[PDB]
Amino acid sequence: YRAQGVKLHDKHIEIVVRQMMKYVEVTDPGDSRLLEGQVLEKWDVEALNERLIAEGKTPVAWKPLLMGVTKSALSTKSWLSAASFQNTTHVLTEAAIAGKKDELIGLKENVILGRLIPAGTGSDFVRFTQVVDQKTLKAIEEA
Amino acid sequence: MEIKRFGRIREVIPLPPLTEIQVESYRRALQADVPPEKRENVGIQAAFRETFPIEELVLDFLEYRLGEPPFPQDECREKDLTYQAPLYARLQLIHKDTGLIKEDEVFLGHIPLMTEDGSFIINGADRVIVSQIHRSPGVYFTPDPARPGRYIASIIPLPKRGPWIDLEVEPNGVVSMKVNKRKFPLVLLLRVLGYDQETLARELGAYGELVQGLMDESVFAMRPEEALIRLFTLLRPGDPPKRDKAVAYVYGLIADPRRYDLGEAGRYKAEEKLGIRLSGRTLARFEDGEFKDEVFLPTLRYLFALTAGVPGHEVDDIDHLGNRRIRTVGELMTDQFRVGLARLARGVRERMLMGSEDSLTPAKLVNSRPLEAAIREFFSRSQLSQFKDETNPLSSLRHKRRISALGPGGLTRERAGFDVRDVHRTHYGRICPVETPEGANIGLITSLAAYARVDELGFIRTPYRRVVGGVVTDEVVYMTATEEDRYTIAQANTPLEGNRIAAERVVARRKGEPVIVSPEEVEFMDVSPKQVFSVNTNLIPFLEHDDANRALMGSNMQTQAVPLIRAQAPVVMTGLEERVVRDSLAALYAEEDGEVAKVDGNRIVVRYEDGRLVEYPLRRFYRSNQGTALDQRPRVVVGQRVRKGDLLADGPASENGFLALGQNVLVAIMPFDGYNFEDAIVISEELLKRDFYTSIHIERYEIEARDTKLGPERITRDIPHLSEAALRDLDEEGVVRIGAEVKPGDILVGRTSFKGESEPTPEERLLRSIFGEKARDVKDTSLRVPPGEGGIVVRTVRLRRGDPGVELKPGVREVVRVYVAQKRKLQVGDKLANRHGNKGVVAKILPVEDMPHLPDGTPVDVILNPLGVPSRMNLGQILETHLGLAGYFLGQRYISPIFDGAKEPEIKELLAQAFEVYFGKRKGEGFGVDKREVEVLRRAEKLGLVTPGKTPEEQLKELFLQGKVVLYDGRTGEPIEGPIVVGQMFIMKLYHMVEDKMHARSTGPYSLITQQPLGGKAQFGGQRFGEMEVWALEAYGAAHTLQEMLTLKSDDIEGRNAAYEAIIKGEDVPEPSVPESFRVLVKELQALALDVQTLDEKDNPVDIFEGLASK
Amino acid sequence: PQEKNSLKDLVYQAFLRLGMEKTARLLDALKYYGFTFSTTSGITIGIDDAVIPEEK
Amino acid sequence: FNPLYVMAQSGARGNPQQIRQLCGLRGLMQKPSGETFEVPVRSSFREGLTVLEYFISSHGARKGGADTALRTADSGYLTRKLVDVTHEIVVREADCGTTNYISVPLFQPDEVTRSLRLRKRADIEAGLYGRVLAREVEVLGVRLEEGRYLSMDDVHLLIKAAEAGEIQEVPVRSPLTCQTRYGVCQKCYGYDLSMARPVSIGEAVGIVAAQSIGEPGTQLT
Amino acid sequence: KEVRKVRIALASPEKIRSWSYGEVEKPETINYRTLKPERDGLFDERIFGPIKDYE
Amino acid sequence: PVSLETPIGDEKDSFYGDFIPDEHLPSPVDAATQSLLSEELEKALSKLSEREAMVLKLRKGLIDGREHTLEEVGAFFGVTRERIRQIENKALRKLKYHESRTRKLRDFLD
Amino acid sequence: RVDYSGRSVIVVGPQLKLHQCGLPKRMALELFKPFLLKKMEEKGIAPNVKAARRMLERQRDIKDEVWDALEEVIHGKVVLLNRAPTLHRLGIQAFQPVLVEGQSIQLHPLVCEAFNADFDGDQMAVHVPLSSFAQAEARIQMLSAHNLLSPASGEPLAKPSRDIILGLYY
Amino acid sequence: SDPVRQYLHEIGQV
Amino acid sequence: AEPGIDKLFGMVDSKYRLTVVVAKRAQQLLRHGFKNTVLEPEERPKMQTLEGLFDDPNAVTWAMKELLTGRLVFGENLVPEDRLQKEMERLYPV
DNA sequence: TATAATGGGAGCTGTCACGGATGC
DNA sequence: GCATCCGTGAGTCGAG
Ligand SMILES: [Mg+2]
Ligand SMILES: [Zn+2]
Repeated sequence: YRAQGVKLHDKHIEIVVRQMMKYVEVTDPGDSRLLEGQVLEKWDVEALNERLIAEGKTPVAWKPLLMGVTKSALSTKSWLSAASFQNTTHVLTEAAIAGKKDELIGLKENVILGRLIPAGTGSDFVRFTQVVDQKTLKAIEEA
Repeated sequence: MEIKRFGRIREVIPLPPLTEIQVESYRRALQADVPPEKRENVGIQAAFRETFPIEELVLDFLEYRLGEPPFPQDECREKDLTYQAPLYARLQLIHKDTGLIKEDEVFLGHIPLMTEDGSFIINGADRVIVSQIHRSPGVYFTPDPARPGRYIASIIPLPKRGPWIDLEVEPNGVVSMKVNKRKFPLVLLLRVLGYDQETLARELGAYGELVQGLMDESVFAMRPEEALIRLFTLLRPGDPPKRDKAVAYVYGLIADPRRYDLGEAGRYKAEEKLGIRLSGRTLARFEDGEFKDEVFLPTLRYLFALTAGVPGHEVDDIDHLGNRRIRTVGELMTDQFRVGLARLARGVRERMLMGSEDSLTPAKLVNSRPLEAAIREFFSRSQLSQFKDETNPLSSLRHKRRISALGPGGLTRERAGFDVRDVHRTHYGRICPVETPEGANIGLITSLAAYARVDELGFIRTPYRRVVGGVVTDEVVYMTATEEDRYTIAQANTPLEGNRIAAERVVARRKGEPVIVSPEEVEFMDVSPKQVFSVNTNLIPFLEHDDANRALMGSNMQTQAVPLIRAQAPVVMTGLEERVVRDSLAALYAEEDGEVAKVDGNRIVVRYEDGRLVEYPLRRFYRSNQGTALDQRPRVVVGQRVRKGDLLADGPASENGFLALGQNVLVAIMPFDGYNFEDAIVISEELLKRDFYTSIHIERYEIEARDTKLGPERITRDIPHLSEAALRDLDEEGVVRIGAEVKPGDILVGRTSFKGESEPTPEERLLRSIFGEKARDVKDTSLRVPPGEGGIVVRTVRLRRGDPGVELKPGVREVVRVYVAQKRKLQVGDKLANRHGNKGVVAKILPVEDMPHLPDGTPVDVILNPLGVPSRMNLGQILETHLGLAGYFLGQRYISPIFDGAKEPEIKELLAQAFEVYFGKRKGEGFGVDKREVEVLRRAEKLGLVTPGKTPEEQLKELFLQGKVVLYDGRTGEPIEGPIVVGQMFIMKLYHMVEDKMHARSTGPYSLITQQPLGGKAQFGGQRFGEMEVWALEAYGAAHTLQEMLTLKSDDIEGRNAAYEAIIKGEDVPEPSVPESFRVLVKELQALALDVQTLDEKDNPVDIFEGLASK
Repeated sequence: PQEKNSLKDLVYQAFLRLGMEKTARLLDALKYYGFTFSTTSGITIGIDDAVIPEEK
Repeated sequence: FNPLYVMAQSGARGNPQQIRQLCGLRGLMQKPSGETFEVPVRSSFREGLTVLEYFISSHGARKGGADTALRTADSGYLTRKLVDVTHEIVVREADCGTTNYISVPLFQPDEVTRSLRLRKRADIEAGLYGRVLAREVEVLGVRLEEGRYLSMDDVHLLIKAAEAGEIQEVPVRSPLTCQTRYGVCQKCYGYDLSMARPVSIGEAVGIVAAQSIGEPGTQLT
Repeated sequence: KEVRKVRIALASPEKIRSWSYGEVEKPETINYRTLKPERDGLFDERIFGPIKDYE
Repeated sequence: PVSLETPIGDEKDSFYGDFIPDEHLPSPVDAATQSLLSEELEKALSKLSEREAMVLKLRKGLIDGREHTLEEVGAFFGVTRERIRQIENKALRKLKYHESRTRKLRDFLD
Repeated sequence: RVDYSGRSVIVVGPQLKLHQCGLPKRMALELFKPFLLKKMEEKGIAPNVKAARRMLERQRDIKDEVWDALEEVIHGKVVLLNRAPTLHRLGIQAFQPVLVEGQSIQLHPLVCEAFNADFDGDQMAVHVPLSSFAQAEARIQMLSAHNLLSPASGEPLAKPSRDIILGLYY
Repeated sequence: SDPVRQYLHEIGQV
Repeated sequence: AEPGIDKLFGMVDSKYRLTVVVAKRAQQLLRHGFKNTVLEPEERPKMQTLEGLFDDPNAVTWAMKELLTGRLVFGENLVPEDRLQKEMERLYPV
């Protein structure tokens, strides 16, 4: 981009790259249920592991996994997203065998459902905010 | 006006008939004028012959003939008929050993006819069959990409006539042949052909080590019979190798001239490449009892001789225009003929068994439907068969010279990479480098060069002049791209005194690459620069001054120019503008020397020398495929003396026989208050005042009345519950009256339908009761004028069931057509362009008094922002503007040919002569330099534009020679601080007008399965808010807006209804519900055996079908 | 002299200091005057304006 | 005050190369094979070209065209991929509380000199602007606290420091290191570059990243 | 109730017959004369629903 | 019959069915109208007494969707059939008056 | 495909404020139709909605008070303009529309860059945000004048280019 | 594949 | 730009919260017919007609104008929804 | 409701680059 | 472990 005279903030590329690094490969299940060679989200294994080691169990050994934007995209937990993006039949068969449930975290899932998205004015953060004029305010303050 | 033409280059020959590629091709394909016994075996005659005789009874083909068209072209276009001629075939059924022959002329249906200008009429609408470029059949050798050492020999036949075959050396050293995706050792086939190890050993032995890689002991043992069956078993498993089957298959694969047809061009390529003689277009032959080889051994010899470097053996370019050929309309149509014919024959053979074996006439044996349908298919649903583009004469003339990579037996675009698209060095004088589509099709669609001809073999040839010694003959040799590579060819512009080469060093090409050469080494020379470019490109003056990328747009856009009621040829022309009006039949001309008898708006009657009185009807206000008006107008007067070839009438968009696409306007190149920002254009209201850029358009509306199961559809003036106001302009039968002005909402043709099964709501019953009126039997279905359309009713046509000469598709009672015309003035949003690629929409129409103007009070017509020039690098428009100025004042027009035209010195001289007129008059009229002209001159000499100390007149002239004038701002009266470029420019009004493109929708038609709004203005449907637009809303974090897009505004039914009712009642829109297309998704997934369930936060199911789909 | 870059920087700085509503106003102002002047300035292209250096 | 010269200098229109083609020579052209012709086009667009020169140029024109035509689809596809990867990522909270961070170098080792040279302005601005400070940083007597979103000025300051050898690299919060689940946190993301202020929680950061990376796509040659 | 999740899984012949409002026994679609949907064919009202509301 | 998936154009972008409207499901406009009509008929049936409004509602099937014989409405109200006929006729007549005066339901002429 | 979406040719609007666009009357009549019906009912322009719609159905039946009412209908409201390709979020922007005669949409010069719009025949699509919520989102979040800096770099997106530079530099 | 081929073969078994 | 947009963004922790507050308030104004407004007669947003100046019909314009005053209170969990809706229907019936 | 009749027929070729599995 | 097969992708909106 620099060579092409395009000003672009590292931030964004970082945002994507982080998603490239979202996954890890299992080296040892230790005392865990997981099995060697199996890929999963770094998040999930960090959590599980803390459960094990904090419960007095042997932790899982994991290895960082770099995978391109396409593969990462198809490997997302949400099946509505994955089946929307590519390889619909593959994604769907592998999903339906497993009986996956989509939690509707992502924009794509909700767009498909016609739901109000989890971003912007749909963010749970600002979503529930109320507005009331002083009059009505004190008015209800009596209780 | 006086016409001065620049340039000393002499055209030894004129341009070939421009539509000859179409006309001559089809002519040769039909051979209608040739007597059946004199016919060559080509085109239709070849097809018939290839199909016949039909063996087992033996049905044989004698001759065929074509009749006359049952209806004339105008009749066809009016009635929605194909223009065609009846095809008959004389066939004789022969019983062998039974002696008897029964002969009859059977009717094979109709074959579409090409019109005078090279087009077709198919179901009433004009069509063009675009020529198709492809890899010429033959035998080519291309280096293996995996191994540098090893090459691949490809054998390619005509498409749809046999499979390609690949020969490779192999890593091991054994030769491999690939056919139908199966590889086997070539030696096996070689054996089948009767080759013996000895026969091979003497033949291929010269090239060491390869032949031994050839030799296989077992195969040599077997002989043809053993080896043929071996091969047959290699080709297909699990099929008994009954020897007759093996012979039948290998024959059908190679030797069969019916199933495997090399090109005649392919044949020639093979012969020329491998230095051999083919007894036919087949790879091998069956003579007497055994297979005989023809192509294989020579191509193997060439392959080997190539692998081990042998002088005289070449790798093939495969984008060289010698190895790529054009399949013209004749070849394509004929191909489909051959197909439908082979099917018809299949049917014959099928009927030679069942039914009466003894009593068969040829009429009994033959069914046309396969043939009729093959031809109808080609002309009607083919890709190369296109709706004719006739926006203006040039549109169609170019449409016909179009060349396409795409189409059946053609590149798919995943196929198409850089190699095919590229401009090959051999496109010189054959295919235009400039004229190609912009965008995805770039390099695929292309246009034929002006002087180029497609020969018998389908190779594109270009003219050159022979040069022997130093002398340039007037004899022209048309060369194929391959032959061309042999000679050193001089550039056309190379200086000559007489026929002698006047330069010590001339610019020439040896195999496309430029080199400086002596007049001794010059073998040929270009005919003209025109030959290098397409017809459209040849209409761009100063082309040598325009960057190619923009020239491209110039060419392409002339095709889009709308014919104007007051049209003019450009003040600067290239000199092709007349011959174009000619070769495309738009203008009407006199056949022989004669005298004009009658002259009318409708017709012209001419009495020739012969004494015979010829009458020419004129096409008046006839609509075209694009809706532009085609009409001719008389250009002569009664009693006028006209010579053979003289102009009797003008086409659409021509002026006295010169092509007139736009108008010549006075233009100033300066920014103007940001109204010409970013390519936008500013226009003088004077333009509308004098009807410049006004164009006539006709739209066609159509409606049918049919037989319902519920009753007849009636076309009547009686429409339920309509006021006289609404029916006013409707005649007695219900059709709008000719001449009536119609606007959106107005009824064009009244029509009633029978109401269906009626479920009157209780509300309907109480209402009906309250008013005492009865619900009518018929609904109002009358055809109304669509939104944003309308005009004057110029025509009606009415066709009813059971009146003379008319038959309508089954069930259709009647059909009415209303032709509505409109006179379109130029307006904001409309699109203008020039021949140099400058294109822009009109952003502001200024009242004359705001228009920048010259000291003598003459206002400019158009204001073009100069910022458009530097980036685009299209300077032609600038020179055109200068010469346009000179012309403006001298009252004259010019012809400045491509690459040989007016150089700037000559333009400067003309400019001076013009200035004398500009300023001189003023001086005589008793006026001196204006106070303001002095200030502008001051700033000018500050800009280094004029020489200081010289007089005001002398300086103003100094600026005029630079094409600049003092310009007065009409608003202030003060001048423009600097001197400004003003001149005459040729500008066209393109086919893209806001009137057509403006559209909006609140609610409307939805779609069957998805319930989402329909698409397109004509369906009156919403705009596509796609994945990317959604992304855009997501990024803004505009949730509720997005949700509206996904629900209330599209396929949420409950939601959109509630929204509409709320907005009608002034209430806020309701919460959106579930989009119907998600339900569609769920069910489509259930149909796929997958169970999709929406869930609670508690994981309990949620029913989005609201109980409707659950027991 | 004011040009592409300078003006960009002006806009950015104004966005930081003054704020967006004002910056909008400034943008419309720059627009208006810029156009107004552009038209009277007498910028144009004649063929002579492509100046071939004697050095060529 | 020449119109070409002015339009170019101002940045209104035009660039040096185009001006060259108009005024000086047109230059060397390339065959379709990619290798350039031995003879350059000597003509300028003012002078006008020779049919041979013109035709020679057409090769490049076309190659360029087809290039653009294909790159367009390549870029489009890319963008859609990116959007598909980043879409769930949103600012979901103000602080993931992580102690981690990334360290933006102001110096890039030069391999030609086998030495160290300061990174280019825009490069550094792209690395630092609108980022929250991961650690406290004191240069040229100015304290930059933790949690401080770096202004463009802040960044320029830091550069000037790096020129005084005060600081070699800057600790900065970043999406790479952010520990928010299913997205990112205000502090780790930094400025909403569009408003030159802290990003508002709820901003769809992923989609913005994809659009940002992909939009120039068709411009990369 | 509000939808918070979407599960997708294989269907058993039992479940498929659960969804089913009838078996399609005939390849027929619409009657040739009347044009009314054929009984026990792809378009039946006895299986899929009435062509007209509440009728 | 013809395929809804018949391709339109040499590009694989559009299908024939894409241009076939849905003539079954009521338009938002139609729906709107059909509800406005109910609200206006109700607004007009308030000017009537509950009995003379209920006679019309009952006999024209505005309720339950069935039309009752004058005899059944008489049985429901306790009046003689001819009585219910005359209070239905006077009801309807008052309705007509209100209409010629107010000009409301007129636009539903269609 | 969405409801209340139109399209037309774009044409430069030097005279409009950064937060405005030129929106052809007819387009506005269609896009806001329902609103215009209700308003037509508030003012006595038609007995009711069902009548109003018929009045708008025939083009010749359209009085001027209709237009005046339409001006009242769109007050304060913004519409979305979109050009394709929509590469970044600035491919859609919100403008308070100014009804104009004529058939083409007027676009502000400063936003052309973000749209990669120009006037060699570019066409844009209009969308009406319906709810108070949608309108709020549009006016606050998507309004052209509220997005002046690129989200990619934070450098100004709305800035002088071309004609403006040519004059100012001069 | 090619069910026709397979079936033809199965037929040729009797 | 919208008037005082910078101040409005100033008022909130997230621009989207501003948007929500404005939208909801506008819904309130529409629902109760503007008679619940916190604006005084001289602050009432106005609109030009052929007749003259009438109340601006646009509830969002109103909402933002009101927000500028500071007469309005916003946040989360201020009052149960029942109490709000009903107290408002008592104070300003529809 | 009966002479005997017994293994098909067309095909379509000028992309390109990847992940992933399969075989040597 | 590397060769090679199959399968899946390859811009948007518009008109038509
Ligand atoms: Mg454009
Ligand atoms: Zn964080």
